[PDB]
Amino acid sequence: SMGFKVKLEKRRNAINTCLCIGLDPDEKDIENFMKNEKENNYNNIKKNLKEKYINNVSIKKDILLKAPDNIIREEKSEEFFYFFNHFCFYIINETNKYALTFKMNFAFYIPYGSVGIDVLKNVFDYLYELNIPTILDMKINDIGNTVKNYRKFIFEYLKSDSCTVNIYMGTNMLKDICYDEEKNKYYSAFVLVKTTNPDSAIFQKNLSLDNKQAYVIMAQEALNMSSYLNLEQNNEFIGFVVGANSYDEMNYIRTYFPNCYILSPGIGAQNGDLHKTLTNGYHKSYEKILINIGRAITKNPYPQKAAQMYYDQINAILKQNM
Amino acid sequence: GLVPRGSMGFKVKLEKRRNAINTCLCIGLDPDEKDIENFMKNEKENNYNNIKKNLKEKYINNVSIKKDILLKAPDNIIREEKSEEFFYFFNHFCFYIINETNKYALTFKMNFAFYIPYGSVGIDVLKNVFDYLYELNIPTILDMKINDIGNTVKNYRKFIFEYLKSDSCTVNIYMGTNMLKDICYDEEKNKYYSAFVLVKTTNPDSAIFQKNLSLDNKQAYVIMAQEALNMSSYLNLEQNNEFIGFVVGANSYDEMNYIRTYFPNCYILSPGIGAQNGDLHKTLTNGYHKSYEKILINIGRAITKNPYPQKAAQMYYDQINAILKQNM
Ligand SMILES: Nc1c(F)c(=O)[nH]c(=O)n1[C@@H]1O[C@H](COP(=O)(O)O)[C@@H](O)[C@H]1O
Ligand SMILES: Nc1c(F)c(=O)[nH]c(=O)n1[C@@H]1O[C@H](COP(=O)(O)O)[C@@H](O)[C@H]1O
Repeated sequence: SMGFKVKLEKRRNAINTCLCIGLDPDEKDIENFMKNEKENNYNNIKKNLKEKYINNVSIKKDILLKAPDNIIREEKSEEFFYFFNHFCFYIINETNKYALTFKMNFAFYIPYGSVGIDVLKNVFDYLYELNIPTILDMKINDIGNTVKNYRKFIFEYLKSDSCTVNIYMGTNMLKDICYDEEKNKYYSAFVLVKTTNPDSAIFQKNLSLDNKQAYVIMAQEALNMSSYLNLEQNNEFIGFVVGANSYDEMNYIRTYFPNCYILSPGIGAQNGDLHKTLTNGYHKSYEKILINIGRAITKNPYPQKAAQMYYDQINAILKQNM
Repeated sequence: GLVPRGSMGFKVKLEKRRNAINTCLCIGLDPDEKDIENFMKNEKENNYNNIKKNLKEKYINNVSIKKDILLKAPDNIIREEKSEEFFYFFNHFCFYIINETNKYALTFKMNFAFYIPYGSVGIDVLKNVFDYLYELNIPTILDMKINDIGNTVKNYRKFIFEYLKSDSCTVNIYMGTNMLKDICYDEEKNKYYSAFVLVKTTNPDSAIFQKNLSLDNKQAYVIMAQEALNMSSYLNLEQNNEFIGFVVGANSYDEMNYIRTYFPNCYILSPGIGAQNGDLHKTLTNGYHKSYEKILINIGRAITKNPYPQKAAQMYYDQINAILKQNM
């Protein structure tokens, strides 16, 4: 209805942050949650069961509402599903008051087969009920006919607000990701521009055209396609993934595309510098500089307090910049 | 001298299959919603001829997910298992294509995008398709074009190579070539795996980055091919009977010629024949290698949307083989 641009602006006004909470639970995370709950009389699962919107998830809700001691003896084949989903609900419940957006990386939800995709659907359902803007980090790329399937999965099935896209194959893929001609629907995406892996320079900086590094060429082509699609008129956008640890490029991108939406992962687990990243990418509409924090919250044993201190530190830095 | 099904590296598996059936046809299995619905319609209209044939195949008993449902009478599904109907007809469409066409296929390539848009149900189908192909011992590619940082991509490695037991996958290395360390190698288990990295793709605007970007008069696609091979060497893949090869579009005749000229012994996967209208003669000629498992020609919709996929697959197999014989 409102469109992602508007969702972001309105939630920014309500919670006054640009923290994007990453929800990438790994097998160890799920196993640790199960073990801790088991040894703590399921105190967090019990809290989960008291939240109202658990009642609105799509898949196997009745299983999720069962008492953990009954799951383990009467629905044991659903034990992994139940604890994985409950870990996600627990992180969301503990941290959502500090989050402008949640980003879920698809890779974490696929490796067990179908079960994690049901979890992923329920996570999207839950965030939707909470009116929290969402990003599916799936780095999708293919030819037009094929990518329409991702459009359906991400924007119709999950009802995500946005996704990440790798446009190395070409930009025209965005016509079949960010736009549905038959339905007249428009969607938002962040394209990979400068990534956090240690060898990201190999293609992103070392290749060039004219006198511009590849990452600039790619940012500019993504913006040309946004214009072509008239996304911003429809309250949607194509934005950029720029690594936290990539200060020069962040500085360059914010200077040269002054009003672009940036998503910046790499603080916490990957050691990026929060002050420098937020200052180089700063915009007064700070929804345009999403600071993603995943593992530094999810692998923190006190995730509410972890999210709070990122929120508070972001706030202090936002204030310094103005 | 004999190695059992599943106990050899992908280089050896491809080589043996290529010796067996003498082709480089790669059949693509990309079932769309219309395909599944049309299969269900056609089977309902013909008393489920093809499903009953799937049900007599021995290896259907060896698939992992919901065998109880898959092995039911189709009229029982429709009347008593309404919520499993889509799963059943989707999975049976895939088994039908496999059953009708496998004798002509050097490899099957499944594009992950077609298996995700309904949520979990298609991933169960996909897992059964991979289990089925593993039992048939047909070489497999999962076309997922994966890319992420190392910690995250490990999860795709587990899905593709442990859960699906795929032989290979497609990979976009624009983020960096170091992700390959976490895709083609598992340091915990000391296992090696094969992949095809995107080099030149078939989309109409593929030149915009792959050709326009360059370093010192070498275009991006050449740099990216070299970097991938550099990483294959470092990882010792070919000494472990695995490889990193290249996706080069059927319609990219000059780039195919360049790649085969400059990397004489590389493995090439080439989509774009059939529905995308690539030139098969030109593609095969420019990509030719006498070990023709090194020039896989993928055909998807031209087979899977034909009402007689066995005959369509035979026609492409025969056309390819005729062009292979011309080269020699
Ligand atoms: N999409 C990403 C990029 F393009 C990138 O350049 N670097 C990234 O880390 N991510 C993702 O951002 C998240 C980083 O999570 P955390 O380190 O735990 O805080 C993971 O989902 C990564 O896969
Ligand atoms: N992986 C691909 C590439 F890198 C590429 O450059 N072009 C492609 O078509 N594919 C895939 O190859 C198949 C083409 O299928 P068919 O057209 O029905 O014969 C689909 O899965 C495509 O997504």
